[PDB]
Amino acid sequence: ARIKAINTFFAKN
Amino acid sequence: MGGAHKVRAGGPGLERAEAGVPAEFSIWTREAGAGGLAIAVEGPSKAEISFEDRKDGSCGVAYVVQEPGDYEVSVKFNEEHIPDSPFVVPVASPSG
Repeated sequence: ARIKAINTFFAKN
Repeated sequence: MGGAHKVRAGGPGLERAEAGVPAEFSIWTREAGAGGLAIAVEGPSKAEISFEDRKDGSCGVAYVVQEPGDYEVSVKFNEEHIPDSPFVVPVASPSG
């Protein structure tokens, strides 16, 4: 079945 | 809204991948500047997603799926698809 994996990061300036 | 339109992404992991093998691609946020990068992999098995904050100003992403199949890889900048996201990525069984 369908898995959706989300990961978040903050690309810095 | 629309910061994401200035963000670009490329590399072998947005083109083809092999099951169980890390797939790497790059994201260059020069123009849009800093912000929130959310990556999604959607497919028949769960991805493990890692980031690499490079000194070059680019961000690295590697992901691993274990089951061959057709995955969609999304790259959002501040919650909005960047151009050509979703990327459709075929993951094949490994060679060798």
